Amino acid sequence: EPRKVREFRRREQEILDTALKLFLEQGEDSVTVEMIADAVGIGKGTIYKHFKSKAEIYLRLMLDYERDLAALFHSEDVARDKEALSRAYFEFRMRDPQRYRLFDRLEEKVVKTSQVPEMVEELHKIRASNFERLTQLIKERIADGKLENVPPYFHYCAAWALVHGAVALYHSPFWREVLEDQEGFFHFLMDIGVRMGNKRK
Amino acid sequence: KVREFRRREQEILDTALKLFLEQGEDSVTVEMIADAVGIGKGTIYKHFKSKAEIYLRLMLDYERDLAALFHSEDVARDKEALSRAYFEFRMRDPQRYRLFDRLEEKVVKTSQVPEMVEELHKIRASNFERLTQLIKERIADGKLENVPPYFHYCAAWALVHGAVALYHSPFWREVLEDQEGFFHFLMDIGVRMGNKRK
Amino acid sequence: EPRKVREFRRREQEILDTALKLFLEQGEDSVTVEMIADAVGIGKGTIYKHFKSKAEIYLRLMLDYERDLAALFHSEDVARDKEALSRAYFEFRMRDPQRYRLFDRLEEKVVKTSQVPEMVEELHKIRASNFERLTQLIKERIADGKLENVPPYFHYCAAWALVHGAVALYHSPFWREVLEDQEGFFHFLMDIGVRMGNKRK
Amino acid sequence: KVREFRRREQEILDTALKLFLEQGEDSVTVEMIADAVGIGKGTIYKHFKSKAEIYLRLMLDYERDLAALFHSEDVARDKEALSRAYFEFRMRDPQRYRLFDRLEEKVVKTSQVPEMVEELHKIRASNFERLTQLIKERIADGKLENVPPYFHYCAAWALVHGAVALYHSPFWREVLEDQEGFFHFLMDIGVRMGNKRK
Amino acid sequence: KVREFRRREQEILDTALKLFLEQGEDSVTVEMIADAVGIGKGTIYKHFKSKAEIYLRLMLDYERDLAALFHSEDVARDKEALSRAYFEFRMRDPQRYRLFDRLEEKVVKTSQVPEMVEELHKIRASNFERLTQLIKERIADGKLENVPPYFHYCAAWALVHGAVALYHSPFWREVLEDQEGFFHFLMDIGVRMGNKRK
Amino acid sequence: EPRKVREFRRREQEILDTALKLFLEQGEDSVTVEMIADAVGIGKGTIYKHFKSKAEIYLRLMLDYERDLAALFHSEDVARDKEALSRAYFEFRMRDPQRYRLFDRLEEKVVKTSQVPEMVEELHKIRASNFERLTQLIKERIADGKLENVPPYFHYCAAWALVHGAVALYHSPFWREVLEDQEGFFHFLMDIGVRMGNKRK
DNA sequence: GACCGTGACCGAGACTAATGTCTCGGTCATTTTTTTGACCGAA
DNA sequence: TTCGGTCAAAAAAATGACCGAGACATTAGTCTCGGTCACGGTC
DNA sequence: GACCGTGACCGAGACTAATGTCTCGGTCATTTTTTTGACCGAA
DNA sequence: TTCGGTCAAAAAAATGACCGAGACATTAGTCTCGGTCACGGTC
Repeated sequence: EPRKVREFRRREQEILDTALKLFLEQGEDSVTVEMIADAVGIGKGTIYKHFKSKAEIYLRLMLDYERDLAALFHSEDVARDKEALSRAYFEFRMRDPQRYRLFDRLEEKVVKTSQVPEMVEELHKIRASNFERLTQLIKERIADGKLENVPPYFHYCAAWALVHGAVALYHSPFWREVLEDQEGFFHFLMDIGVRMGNKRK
Repeated sequence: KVREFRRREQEILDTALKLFLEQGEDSVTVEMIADAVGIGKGTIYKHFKSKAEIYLRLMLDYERDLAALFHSEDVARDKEALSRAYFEFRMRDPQRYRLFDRLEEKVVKTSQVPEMVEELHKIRASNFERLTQLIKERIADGKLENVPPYFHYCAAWALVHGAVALYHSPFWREVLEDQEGFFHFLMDIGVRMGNKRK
Repeated sequence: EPRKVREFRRREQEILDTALKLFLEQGEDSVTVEMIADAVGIGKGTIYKHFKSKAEIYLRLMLDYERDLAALFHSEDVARDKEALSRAYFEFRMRDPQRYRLFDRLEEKVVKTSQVPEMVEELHKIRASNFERLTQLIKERIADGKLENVPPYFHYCAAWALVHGAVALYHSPFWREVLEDQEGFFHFLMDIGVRMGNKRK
Repeated sequence: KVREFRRREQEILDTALKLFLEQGEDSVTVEMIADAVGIGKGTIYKHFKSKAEIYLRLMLDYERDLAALFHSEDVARDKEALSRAYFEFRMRDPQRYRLFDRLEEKVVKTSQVPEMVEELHKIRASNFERLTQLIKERIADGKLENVPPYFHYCAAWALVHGAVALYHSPFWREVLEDQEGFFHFLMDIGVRMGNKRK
Repeated sequence: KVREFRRREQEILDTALKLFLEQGEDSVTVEMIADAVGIGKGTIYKHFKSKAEIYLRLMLDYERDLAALFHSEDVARDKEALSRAYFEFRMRDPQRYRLFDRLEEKVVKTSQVPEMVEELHKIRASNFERLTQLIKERIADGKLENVPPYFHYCAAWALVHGAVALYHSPFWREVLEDQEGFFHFLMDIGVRMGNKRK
Repeated sequence: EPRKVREFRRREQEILDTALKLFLEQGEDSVTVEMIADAVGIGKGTIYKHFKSKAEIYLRLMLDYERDLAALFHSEDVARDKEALSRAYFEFRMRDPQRYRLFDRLEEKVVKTSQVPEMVEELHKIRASNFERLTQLIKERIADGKLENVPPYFHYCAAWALVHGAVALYHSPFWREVLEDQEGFFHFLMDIGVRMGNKRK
């Protein structure tokens, strides 16, 4: 058979790049979803033939956020042994931070609104499921003892606070510019991931 | 007149203190705010002199209690507790910052009193330097990393700025807040400050 | 709480609380109006537009003392335990022996001389009410069987006698300094005044 | 001879006693004294010095009967009898109590005749001595709770002061003038101050 | 539509490349190529009907790669390394070159679409003239032998064709079908040509 | 010397040389044996003496090839100088392309049929011995240092490609019309052939 | 006691008349494959 | 005044398929191969 | 050799006529002390 | 929506201040204190 498997795959890859080049600061509350259709490599048209104003594999682009997560989970690296997972998770999370800003536009218009319920309620469902899957690793970590033997939502909520703090940090009017020209913050990210909710004799 | 006014002013202090810890919502002007202690319209003016300048004086008296809790008079054993008690102050009664978020996004008319706001910003930087100076003391301890410690400032600042949204914006803490083992873990962080490596 | 609540209540309350310890120093002809006003932190026009002359002040003070003794009488409920009630009575009456001896002096000074007939009559009638209240307490004491079974005015007079003699004990030149601040013998007197009338089978 | 002078002195003393009980102490100079006695003016001064000597000799004879009272003769000396007799002698005749209370600050503490004053203080101390001796005699077999003796002293002090001042009240003495059952009540509960379970 | 067109064209080219490399040219036709294509025989027909549309397309693309190879970007271009890349571009995948010569001597005789062949010889002359100017450039500095350029043109074509015949001779093909050492040996000999004997 | 021996020798020689030219003209398949006989013009009974048939053609042509290689092996000079023999061999291999073409035709119809591929194995053994002598005098000159330290078969295949390139170029219907009257092109080819594979100081 | 080189005759790989079968898909037709722009609602 | 999420479709995109030309491969009369008995010369 | 108890006389702490000086601020007046509700603009 | 930041003021709030009553404290004639020479009785 022909690379029609590969052709739909590379549609999703060109769209991994297309939605990206839009959404480096665009979202949906910042760009009209049908005009996001207009805004891309293919016309608005094939974004309603292949898609429905980004939809048919933008639901999947958000699931591909959730999959760069759910495939980190089953990390293709043979190790997938310990904290290297949640570390790379945080690293993934804290990039093109308009990241939580884009999901904040989604929070404005579609998420708890469920304007695409086909996107966001399924997202809520199975991101809670996959949340409990990373939390299942972190149950393997509570088995490791490297992390505390307290509930796992303890450690999760600490991580959510820490990550949202990273995001909102790079939004502070002038209490971020001291940092914004500093990438010793990235060794600090290494130290965050290695040694938060962690062990210390 | 002398201790008359002192009792008056500490009454003012504790009044706004409790009232901004827990008393405020979508609020008509200080005919609701300072009428929380049943006063009137110009009773606000014997008192506070503001139909709606308490829609910043909430923040200003808050910032004054801030100014006070920036005590550099800790006895011994430098804790970073300028930082940690500031974080405590903010997050303890997390509904304190819920009410800050609320009343702010109710009343916030972009840029209130420039004069007060910028003197605030001034001394905020100054007490940021006092905070950073307790960090300088633990740099005298060699206990915190010798960096430009606006690093440390910002890091724990955001550690709590996210505690606010994890407690406010419905996500997962509000699902498992019923069990305040998580606030007990905030407390554990409160007590497990900078433990040496055994 | 509002405006003139504040002005009225603050002025009069601290006026009273100044004149109290002023009299505990010296007395009531020794201490006088201008002393009291100047000792507050304010002046005598607060006074002279609240109370002009000393008799009004004394009557205010004494019916305030009587309202304090009323709150003392108000033993709420629960069988109205009278042991600790008599205890509090003797303490409230004996503490600051300068205070009770001052009111005894003021009886002969302003009351027996009867400066202000109106508030004097008010005190007479409410004293009838308070004598009735203490009589009621004594009646329920005798009903309980603690006290000796006799009329109640017996024990009314006996309690007044013990209180007066005990404040005199903290006013004599002989054993005042031995007992004016000895909490041990103060409580001893309170026990003797609370363990009175008891049955002896 | 000796008995004639003795009875003359006793007549002068009781005459002046009734006078000072009736009239007073300051305006009652020797005028009323020798007007009532009348045996002879110089013949009255054959026996006494003035009003002041008569005051202090009355107090002397009072304390003489008191010293006659204090005694510990019985083998089975159950001290309830001496205790009740002391309570009676203290509380009986409240007019005598008011009298000597006036005479004290009139002539004693002024001490126009100080030898009798120091003898009064002497016999005060001696009555105190026998009282404490009696208290420890009671405590000997365990017949009281363990408290100081001066506790009981000042307790009886307040008791008798209350009694005399109550029967000298402005109004309630009008009610108690005919109440000897109240006196029996006073005696019973004055015998029953501060006791422990057997 | 458009990018769909790119898809079909590129797939058809690579498919026919593989098939022809294995089986020569009379064997391979529209249908082996359509099957390996998978997206059709009309995919072949409606784009490429005959068998030599493919050959002309292929060899003109090959010579366009040869022209991009002969870069005029570097004015002081390393002509020796460019000649190395030329020899490698033409010699690599030798069975590709034997396929090229097979189709060459086929359609030089048949010439299904002669106008494409007129264009081909014209554009070949154009590339050869650029090559010729570059031979003049590398003769001027004194690396090649000072003779007419087309001498070196025919010499390079002969050397590549002979190396291909070597990479299909039944004796030394297996000795040198993948001798990268001998491949670079051939390249350096063809590139160090015309150098004056020191 | 041998009157009759030389007679028969030159008879075979001239007959099969006439044949060589006949098949440079027409070919070896269409032309049969007594065609060669009537071409030469001797008693064809004498023609059939030679070997048997077209086998005569193939056989003695490979024999002439063998005798050329026999002359090519070794010459006479002090140290048996290398450049002269090398250049002469380069020339002769790059000489007379149609001769080599018809020899390829003979090779093809020798191994296609099964008359005598033994002469083909003889060609390969004389090839091997000539290559061995090539390596031998190459190393004789490298005694003082002549060619770089690469294999000898490297230079073998280099000269192979060179000779085939020359022959195929002068066979190419496009450029042969230009270079057919260019012996300067042959001189250039020889300069290329002698200046390859040599070491550099 | 031996042998070179050509005048007298006739039968078969191929050539030249007479025949026969391929090459893949070309020109067709079929289903079909990413590929606009409107076409409606939320905040 | 900020955007939020939906259907029919070309031009040819993906499966075949009668009927196409001019060219190998034999095979009879011969081409032109493929042969000799018999007749001339020398130690 | 000694001494108890009362008829004959006259001079002074206080009482009773005659006078004289306090108590603090009371009823006044002064300045005065936290104490509404409108009265305007921002975003 | 959705709030943001300003002046005159009572009722008496804070300083005095003539003119207030009925009560200690002496002091002359005496109250009534304060005294005796001189005259009666016993070992």
